[PDB]
Amino acid sequence: LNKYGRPMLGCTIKPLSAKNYGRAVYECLRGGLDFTKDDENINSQPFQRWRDRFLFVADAIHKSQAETGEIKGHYLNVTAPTCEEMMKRAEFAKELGMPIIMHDFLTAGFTANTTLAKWCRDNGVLLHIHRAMHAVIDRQRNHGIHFRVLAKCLRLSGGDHLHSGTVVDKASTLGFVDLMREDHIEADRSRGVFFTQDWASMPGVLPVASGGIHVWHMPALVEIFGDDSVLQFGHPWGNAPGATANRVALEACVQARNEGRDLYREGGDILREAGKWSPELAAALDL
Amino acid sequence: YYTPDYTPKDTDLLAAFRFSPQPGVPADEAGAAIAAESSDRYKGKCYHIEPVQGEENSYFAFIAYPLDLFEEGSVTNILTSIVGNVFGFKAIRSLRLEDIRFPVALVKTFQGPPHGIQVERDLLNKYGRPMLGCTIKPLSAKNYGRAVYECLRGGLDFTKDDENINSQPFQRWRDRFLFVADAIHKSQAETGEIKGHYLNVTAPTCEEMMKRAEFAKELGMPIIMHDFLTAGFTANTTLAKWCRDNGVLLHIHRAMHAVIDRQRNHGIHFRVLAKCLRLSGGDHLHSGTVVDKASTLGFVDLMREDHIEADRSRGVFFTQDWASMPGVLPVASGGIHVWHMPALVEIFGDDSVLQFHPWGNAPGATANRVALEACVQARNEGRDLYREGGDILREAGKWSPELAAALDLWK
Amino acid sequence: YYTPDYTPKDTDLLAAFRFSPQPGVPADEAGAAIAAESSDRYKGKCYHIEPVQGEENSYFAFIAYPLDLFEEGSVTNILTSIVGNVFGFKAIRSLRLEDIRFPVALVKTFQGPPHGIQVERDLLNKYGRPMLGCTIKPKLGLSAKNYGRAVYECLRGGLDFTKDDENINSQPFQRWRDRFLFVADAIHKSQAETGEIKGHYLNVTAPTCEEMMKRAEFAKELGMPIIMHDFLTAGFTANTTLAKWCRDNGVLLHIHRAMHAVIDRQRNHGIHFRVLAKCLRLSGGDHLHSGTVVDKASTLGFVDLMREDHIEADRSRGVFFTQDWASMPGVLPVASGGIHVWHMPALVEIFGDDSVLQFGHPWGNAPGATANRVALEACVQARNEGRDLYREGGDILREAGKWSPELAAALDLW
Amino acid sequence: TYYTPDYTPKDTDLLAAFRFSPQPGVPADEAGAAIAAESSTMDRYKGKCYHIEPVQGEENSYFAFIAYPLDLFEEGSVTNILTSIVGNVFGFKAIRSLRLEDIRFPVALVKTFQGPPHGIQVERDL
Amino acid sequence: RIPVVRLKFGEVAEATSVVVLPVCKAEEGEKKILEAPMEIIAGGDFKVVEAEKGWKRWVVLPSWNPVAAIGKGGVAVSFRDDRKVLPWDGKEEPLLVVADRVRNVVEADDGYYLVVAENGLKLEKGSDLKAREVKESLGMVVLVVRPPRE
Amino acid sequence: IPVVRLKFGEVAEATSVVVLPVCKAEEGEKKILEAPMEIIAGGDFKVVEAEKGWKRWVVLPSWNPVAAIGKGGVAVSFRDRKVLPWDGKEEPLLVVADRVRNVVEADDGYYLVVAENGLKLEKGSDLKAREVKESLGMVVLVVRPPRED
Amino acid sequence: QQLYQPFRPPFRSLDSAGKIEILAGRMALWFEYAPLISSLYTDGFTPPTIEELTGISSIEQNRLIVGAQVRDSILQSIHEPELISAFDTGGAELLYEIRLLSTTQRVAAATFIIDRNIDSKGAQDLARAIKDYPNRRGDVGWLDFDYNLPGDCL
Repeated sequence: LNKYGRPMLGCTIKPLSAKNYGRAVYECLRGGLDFTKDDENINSQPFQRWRDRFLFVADAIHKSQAETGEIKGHYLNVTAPTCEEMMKRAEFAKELGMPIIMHDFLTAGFTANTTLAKWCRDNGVLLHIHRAMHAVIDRQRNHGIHFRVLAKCLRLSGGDHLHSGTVVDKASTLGFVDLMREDHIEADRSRGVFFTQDWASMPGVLPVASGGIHVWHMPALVEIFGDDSVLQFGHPWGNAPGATANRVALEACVQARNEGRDLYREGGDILREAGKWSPELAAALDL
Repeated sequence: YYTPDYTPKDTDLLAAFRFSPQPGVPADEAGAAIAAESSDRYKGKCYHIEPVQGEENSYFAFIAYPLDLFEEGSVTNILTSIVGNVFGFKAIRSLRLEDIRFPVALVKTFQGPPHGIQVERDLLNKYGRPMLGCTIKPLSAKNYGRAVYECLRGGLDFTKDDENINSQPFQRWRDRFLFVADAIHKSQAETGEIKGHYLNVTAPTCEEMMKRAEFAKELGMPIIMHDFLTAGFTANTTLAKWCRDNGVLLHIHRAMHAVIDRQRNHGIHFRVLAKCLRLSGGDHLHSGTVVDKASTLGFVDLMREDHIEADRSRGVFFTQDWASMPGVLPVASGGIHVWHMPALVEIFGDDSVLQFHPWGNAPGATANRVALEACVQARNEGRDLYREGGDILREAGKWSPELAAALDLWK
Repeated sequence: YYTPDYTPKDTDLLAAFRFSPQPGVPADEAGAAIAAESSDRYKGKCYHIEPVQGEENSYFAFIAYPLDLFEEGSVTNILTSIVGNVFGFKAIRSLRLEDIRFPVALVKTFQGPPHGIQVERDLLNKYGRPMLGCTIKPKLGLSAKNYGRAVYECLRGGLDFTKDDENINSQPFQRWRDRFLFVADAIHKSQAETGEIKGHYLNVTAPTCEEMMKRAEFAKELGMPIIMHDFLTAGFTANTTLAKWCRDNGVLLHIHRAMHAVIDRQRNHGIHFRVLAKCLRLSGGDHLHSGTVVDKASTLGFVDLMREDHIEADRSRGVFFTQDWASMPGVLPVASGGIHVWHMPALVEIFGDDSVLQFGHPWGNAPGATANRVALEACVQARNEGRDLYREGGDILREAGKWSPELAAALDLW
Repeated sequence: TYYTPDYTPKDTDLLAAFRFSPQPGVPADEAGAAIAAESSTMDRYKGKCYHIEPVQGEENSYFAFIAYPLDLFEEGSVTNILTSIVGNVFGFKAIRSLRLEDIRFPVALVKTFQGPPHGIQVERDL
Repeated sequence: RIPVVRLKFGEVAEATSVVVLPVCKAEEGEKKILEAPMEIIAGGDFKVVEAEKGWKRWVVLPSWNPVAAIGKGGVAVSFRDDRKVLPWDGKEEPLLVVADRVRNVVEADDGYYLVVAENGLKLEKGSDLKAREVKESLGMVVLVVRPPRE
Repeated sequence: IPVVRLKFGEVAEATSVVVLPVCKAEEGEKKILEAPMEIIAGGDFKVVEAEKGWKRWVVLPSWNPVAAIGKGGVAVSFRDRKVLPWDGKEEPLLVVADRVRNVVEADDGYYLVVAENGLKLEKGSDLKAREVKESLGMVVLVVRPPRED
Repeated sequence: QQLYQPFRPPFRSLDSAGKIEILAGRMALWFEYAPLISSLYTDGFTPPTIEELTGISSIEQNRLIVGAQVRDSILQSIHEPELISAFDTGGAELLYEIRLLSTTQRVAAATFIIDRNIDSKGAQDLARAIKDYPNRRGDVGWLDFDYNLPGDCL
């Protein structure tokens, strides 16, 4: 996807007919974002059957990538009732040429998920997982499966992304972030890794932050998740202006980190606020 | 066995062995047993024996075979039947298969080389000169791809992939193929002459090999690499059939020949491997370098021309016909400098794939290429390259300071 | 290179070369040259060098390669990466690879033998004794009817396998489908009229992989328990493909060298056979020819490597690295070549109870057969009763038997 | 080019024996070379009227023994063979009457062919 | 230690360059080595040579680079058995030792120098000679030649 | 009959013992008729053994003609013959001759005979024209001094 | 087409078009002309447009940008220009991926990796420890450790 140094940036859609869907996602893309995300439960309900939505989102991605030069994408969803129909939708997503695809590993089972990952390997499309059930089996402290085991096994089966979630315990989250993206981790009770889990040169998986955040918390995230990450998230001007605002804000934060401006200390002031299209940023930032 | 009075029926199969007996077994019995170990009329008749020229306790044996006894159109069956376990004969010090004569009738049965010299040469429009190529010396996809772009746009015709680099945890064949297809498309668009990169299609299975070949087609690659000896002749012949079916140039790589033929007391001299390979299938073929150069030039002329006369001196034994089955292209297996460029052209004719620096990659590329030109050109005008080599490269003659910048590097 | 003050990580690959350099070459330089020209942190390491025991100019070199240089489960890749070109060297007078130390990793990735010893030993309802198999001496010129006749004869005598010959795979005097159909009718008629599960090896060393699959498909449909394939002559690629297929469908898989003598014939070059044996236990196979015994040390060595699940180094017999196998099943060895019955006590001791015997005929085929099918009980019965064999074998074999079974006269021949 | 009564054919050549009669007013070698070269079209790829013989019979009847280079014919067909041999040579007008008598296939062009499916012996056994 | 290049069978096929050295033997002793002609005058065309002194025994050696480098002061010493002369292991074969009397002074600690031993003639490490304060030697061993075998 | 510079390692195919007894041209046929024919490298020491002792010993690197000779090997110094001293003198010479091939059979092949003073090399055809079917030695190679430039 | 509506910034006396001429032959010091490319796409260019014209993969472009950034942050911080010179002689792996927030951490890691000369992931090798301060919010063992020298803080 020809994107280096900086993290990748993800838009969500507030809600629709399929024409509305295409115009809206084309706006929130051309504004200068990397990825867009379908909602958590939009696969085949009788508004947007897969074929019409897929076609239109693909056309929008084409138009936007063309008229902006850079490369972009949408997390198309394929969580399907049966398996062979999941494969139908995957094939169709490939025909148009979209490079990324969603899934819901728990609610669709590790079996079909592994099949999808293996199929991806052959068809070269970046698979992007999405928890969508985790909270049923982790949140209770004294019972269930701690999420880091799910993360480990998921990187063991398939997935080029993972909705780790927001950060503002955080020690455990940062720990298992290191547990999935690296390739050798020393045991550390404090960080929450118990065993020196080796990884034998198996590739990593970008952790993804999602929900409950906004541009005002931009620095900390860039500070916490480093560079290799997928940061993701109405605006008082519309979708495109707020989109470009997010882009330029993240860009300024990267510039400042490289410049060695202490983000955690200066996070409230590093903002552009003048110059680099702060008009498009609007410095809206009302509390 | 051992009837040393026999005229080989011109449609029989012939074999020329070189062996050394044990202290007490006569040479004639040795040849008899050798021919017999192939098996009525279905017995190899040891039609001739003689001693070698000068050495002690080592003799040439000349065996005949009925052609029908062999498979209608295989190489692996030929090898199984001809060299199955004769070597395991416990009553022989050592031996080494030195050549095989295939009758014209047996040659007809194979597909042969997929495309061949003239068909290939036409597909690339590269006439009246050898075809140059370097091996991209290393990394992940993007670096490799832009590197191919650099070292290819610089006028090189072919770029080679390293032999041990086929698929790995840190290098997935899908990615190599995608990026190199991109780079080749861009470079061929910019320059115009059809450019080419080898692509190592070597697979743990056969279905995997076919899948990779299918992908390498879909991208639009013209040429693909494939080891033969380690990957065995069966897979190789199948790949050859598929190449003819899909119009792709197939490029071979010895990659284990040095375990068989390095020494001259066991193994099979590379002549028989070359003949067998031409039979099964393959366009290009690694054939070492030249700095015994007579033997190398010999079997090069063998695997290329369509009618080779016997010459013990050059290193051939039987007048081997071809029935206009096409030829293959030998390859100068690296280990050379621009300084050795002219002498190569002197011997490897116009039809040869030559292979191979500061100031970055692409300047080295164009330097090598312009070195190739004005040498083939000079010989076209009429010189003795062996005597004028340093002068044909007197300087960057009518050229920018890059090939000159690499000439003085000869120290 | 050449950092001998070092140890290999327990999931690296190791190789044991035995070499001899040119005049005026220091051993360490040569070893480091091997390690280098055989392959940042991806370089090989010539982590050990020593000279041979007793003999002149010839050193063992232990070189440790990093795991990440290897395709996940590809014998052919392993080979073409290790022994690709290192033999094509100038300073090295001679070079011979004699062992490989496949680690735990990259072993759990191979398909392995398609059935292993235990499973097939269950399939073919035979136990205790080693399997018995004779070949078909009337190699060539044989008619189709004659082939079916002869094989039914050689089976009903009480044989377990009728090894089809090697050079015969398809000819203008014999066509695969024809011989397949006929030997199949024969084995059916035999099995039905003797009360045992018997099988006949069939050659599918086809020219092109497609025909190999086609003939294997037929060999299955007709109903067959085993087929034969020759790896070195058809290359590890085709072999692994056939092994995968044989794991798909319920068929055994018998291998047979038919080339090895070109690679291992002398004690200074080529690849010693135990490396091929290891690689072949990885790729695919159940039965594998392993010469004879009338040097036994190396033979027992590369037998154990093909039949067991844990071995220690034991430089004596000819192994150089303790090689684990992670319960990957072991393959069955085949003692084949120039074998009169006079050896029954020897083999049944050397190759243990668990192997297979091949036999390359007083007054026919059924008589010689049933004769041969003695001391596979009688001598085995003696052993399980407690009897010197390697130095008392002649006593039991019809000198303590004296049995009207035709093996009496057959034995009196020699 | 024309009737070449010394081209004793190499083994690998293919051979054809025609039986014909010429239009009035044309000598032998003319008609023979016409027959040969007609089925043709370097001159390496032309037939040669390597033999002409008057039928030792009634009258105006001649055997023409012609060679053919192997390269002209396909690797596995009899259709290309028939098209090459009897393609349009009968359509010629300088021949009062022509009849293709016999063909000889060199073993080189027979090894590749798939022959009968089972032949005599295998079929009797079945 | 000592550079050892072994002469091999079949090496007679095509030597492009070859050099000549006088021959002295263990039995002949140190006196013979002093007696041997040091300067071999090269008036050679493809090799023509004359010696300052007449010498009965001559060995023809290939132009291996260490042997070629010596030029004047080059001698070959024949030893019946390798083990006695070699500080290290031997295979019980005749030994040919090439020595340069020009560098006889012991300056190379690792260099091997031919010296007169009580038993006969021996090759000694320079450091060892320095420990005994032996400033000079018969010749400095340049190469050890081993016989062709099967 | 090649003319070769004494040059090191031009062809890389091997390195071993060969020897020829040397004669001067001024000496004449008598020296050639007396030089030792059989020079046998052996034992393991490889010190060469001659059936008889010879004063001057030169070796000719084992190029193919030299290796071919075997018995009858001889080397002949030849010295020039300048009209003008300032004009550069021709180099000293040496002739590798096979005395075993004394008989004159090849017209192209040069053969060693005797000049009025010293020895001479004459074409086989010329010798046959002069009716001499015999010569001392057959020349198998020509000389040229080690040139580093 | 040719929008680049996202972020756009709004040798000091060069032209506009032929700026890339300073980059085909790279006649300047390695890590000073990266802000030149910064100002080049300040007018609204993108590395995808610069690859096929200059011959610098986007990875190398960002490498040069951050390397110029580090050389600038260290030029205004410490004496011994050899450190900066230790960068001008190539070898930018020692400086990449500045996670160390402030400048004191920057100079500390810089001089330490110059002292020990560990390229090939050595930068992150030290960073993963230096940013892991020896207090970790009041752990056990902050009383006998340094915090500014990586040798005593690793």
